[PDB]
Amino acid sequence: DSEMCKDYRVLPRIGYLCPKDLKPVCGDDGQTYNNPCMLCHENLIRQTNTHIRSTGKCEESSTPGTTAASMPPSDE
Repeated sequence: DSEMCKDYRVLPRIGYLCPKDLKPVCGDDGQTYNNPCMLCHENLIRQTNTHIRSTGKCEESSTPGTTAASMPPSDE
């Protein structure tokens, strides 16, 4: 998580260091990052301090509509 960027270091030959565990994270900037440490990577390129919005891929994969609308019936 961003807490890992609180004290990390990247070089032209070292680059960024991340764990081998693959875990999809959601970005507070509306973007998703495959691996969690891979998210901080987007922070070094954009330099916007993007953190994780929620564990797992963002909710973008979910339908754009709301399940509450399904509650009520529809003419068609």
